[PDB]
Amino acid sequence: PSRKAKVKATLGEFDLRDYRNVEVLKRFLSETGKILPRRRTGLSAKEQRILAKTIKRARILGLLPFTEKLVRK
Amino acid sequence: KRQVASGRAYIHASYNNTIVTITDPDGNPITWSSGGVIGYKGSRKGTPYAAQLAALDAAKKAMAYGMQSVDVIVRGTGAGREQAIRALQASGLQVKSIVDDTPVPHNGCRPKKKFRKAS
Amino acid sequence: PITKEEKQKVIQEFARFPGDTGSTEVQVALLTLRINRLSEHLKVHKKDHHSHRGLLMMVGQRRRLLRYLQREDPERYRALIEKLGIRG
Amino acid sequence: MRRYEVNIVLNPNLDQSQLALEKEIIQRALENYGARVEKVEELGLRRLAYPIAKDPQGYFLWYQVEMPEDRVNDLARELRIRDNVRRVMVVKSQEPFLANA
RNA sequence: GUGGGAGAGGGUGGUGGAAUUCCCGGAGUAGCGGUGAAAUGCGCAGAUACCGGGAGGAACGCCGAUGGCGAAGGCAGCCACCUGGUCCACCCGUGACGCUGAGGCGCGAAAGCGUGGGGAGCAAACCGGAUUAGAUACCCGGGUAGUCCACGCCCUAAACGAUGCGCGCUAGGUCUCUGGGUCUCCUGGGGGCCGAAGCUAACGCGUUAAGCGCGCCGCCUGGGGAGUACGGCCGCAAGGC
Ligand SMILES: [K+]
Ligand SMILES: [K+]
Ligand SMILES: [Mg+2]
Ligand SMILES: [Mg+2]
Ligand SMILES: [Mg+2]
Ligand SMILES: [Mg+2]
Ligand SMILES: [Mg+2]
Ligand SMILES: [Mg+2]
Ligand SMILES: [Mg+2]
Ligand SMILES: [Mg+2]
Ligand SMILES: [Mg+2]
Ligand SMILES: [Mg+2]
Ligand SMILES: [Mg+2]
Ligand SMILES: [Mg+2]
Ligand SMILES: [Mg+2]
Ligand SMILES: [Mg+2]
Ligand SMILES: [Mg+2]
Ligand SMILES: [Mg+2]
Ligand SMILES: [Mg+2]
Ligand SMILES: [Mg+2]
Ligand SMILES: [Mg+2]
Ligand SMILES: [Mg+2]
Ligand SMILES: [Mg+2]
Ligand SMILES: [Mg+2]
Ligand SMILES: [Mg+2]
Ligand SMILES: [Mg+2]
Ligand SMILES: [Mg+2]
Ligand SMILES: [Mg+2]
Ligand SMILES: [Mg+2]
Ligand SMILES: [Mg+2]
Ligand SMILES: [Mg+2]
Repeated sequence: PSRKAKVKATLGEFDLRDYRNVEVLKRFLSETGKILPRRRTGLSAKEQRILAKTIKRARILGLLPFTEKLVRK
Repeated sequence: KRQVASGRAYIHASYNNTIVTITDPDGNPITWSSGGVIGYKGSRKGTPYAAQLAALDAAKKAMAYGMQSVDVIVRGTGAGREQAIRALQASGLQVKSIVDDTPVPHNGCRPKKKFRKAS
Repeated sequence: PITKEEKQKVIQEFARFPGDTGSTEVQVALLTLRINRLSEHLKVHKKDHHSHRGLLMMVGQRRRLLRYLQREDPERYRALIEKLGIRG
Repeated sequence: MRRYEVNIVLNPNLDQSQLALEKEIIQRALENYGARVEKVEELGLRRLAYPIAKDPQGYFLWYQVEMPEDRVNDLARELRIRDNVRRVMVVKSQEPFLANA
């Protein structure tokens, strides 16, 4: 499921290798701090593989969440 | 002997029991309740009905302190989690927000054989 | 590691003539460079076996090339050995 | 001589004098390890996704330098000696890899 | 050789967050835990549940796959350094320098051994609670070696694709990872599935052969006795060949 929208088609042309950019990268994380799978991100093998790295980088810098609390329920 | 009137409700639900801690906005416990606080003893503590009784008991104990609105935090998977939520829904308390905080490791520690085939 | 200028230096050093890249002398020279550097890396880091395999392979290659060289031209072989200080 | 990016996070509660002191120490230690500074970006204090050292926010610097490899780790270690310094991340530079082209 | 690429390939040093345990403090009180049901156990010397701080060890959630790398064993947080292999493009250099490989040498999961550290969680043995006709077990509560690190041994395995290595030749289709190009597609390298010819006792295999051939190595010759005895070599021992 979850075919409603994809993250790659949502935004424009952006650098995947830039870990300092929160606004772009936040879109690739889920409701929780988790990194969205391929079907959600719309990325490719290599792209996704790079995104993971730069996201983890940003996480170390305190820019991105490692995890979050889930609301609603 | 406080008069808080706004606070937090922590539901901790395992398959063996359901225990509810109601606290002030800083997280310090005011009252608490469990399957065993109510008359139940054995496996019957892990029951949804028992969770309803626990939630209601904790809630009335809280309203005795003058509690009105709470923020609910849920930890653990088990029967009676959603029934505790459902009881707190209208206990007379107003549930503001519900949140699942259930703690999960990044694969730190080796689980017991019962919980294995994982890490 | 090995930069471009070092490699070029030794290549132009051991060449049989200007323009020569892949003649036996140059190959033995390069292999000697890498072998020496790798052995230095393995004096420390004694626990790294996967690189040591690489070393074995390089040495084997060098030995085969030299064996071929002495089979063909003994003079160039004596020269190459005296120059690189291999075998003794 | 390789091109690296130095990331530094400081205490957001720092006044001007102590902050100027910290940046002075950073510059000094940078040049002491033989790093020429190609460029610098001061992003100021920003919000953190999780509290670092009990603080909800932090002061972000950025540097792009060219330095000898052998000294790199030491440089990082040096920057960690300061108490006011929170995070230091030294990253090898890379050509930007885009998407939707 | 030149230019370019992907990667959990290896070694050293750093560093991050989640969680568990213990300790300190706050708030709070009658149970918690656990099972099919229970009991042991822990808790008024204040536990469980909740908040804040500290200490310490081990493993890295999402990404993550039907994926990648490595000769195999095997390799997964992030950062840097040191280092091995490999692929493509150019068609530049050498000019058969090739293949295989008894013995030797090296590497070799887990368990195990030696000396010294470390020890959160887990846990052979063990100590208990249950279940049972019994229960030296399955289930529950504890728990030592060990699991972790350094150095040195040990040499095994369903060490498995149960398929030795290299080269040439013999329809395609479909999905996939990674290069290049006149980039819907074509052309290399790798991983999968269905299938031509053919092979096979069958199942199946089928350009990643188990097909057609060539070279070199290892191995088999009914079952039990038995991987036993004896001898030899290796090992501190267990034991291995
Ligand atoms: K075998
Ligand atoms: K002996
Ligand atoms: Mg129970
Ligand atoms: Mg495009
Ligand atoms: Mg690696
Ligand atoms: Mg306490
Ligand atoms: Mg008392
Ligand atoms: Mg300790
Ligand atoms: Mg391979
Ligand atoms: Mg395997
Ligand atoms: Mg390389
Ligand atoms: Mg030519
Ligand atoms: Mg010629
Ligand atoms: Mg051979
Ligand atoms: Mg071993
Ligand atoms: Mg071991
Ligand atoms: Mg030992
Ligand atoms: Mg047990
Ligand atoms: Mg235990
Ligand atoms: Mg002992
Ligand atoms: Mg297998
Ligand atoms: Mg195919
Ligand atoms: Mg193929
Ligand atoms: Mg292919
Ligand atoms: Mg047929
Ligand atoms: Mg087939
Ligand atoms: Mg017989
Ligand atoms: Mg017989
Ligand atoms: Mg037998
Ligand atoms: Mg045996
Ligand atoms: Mg055997």
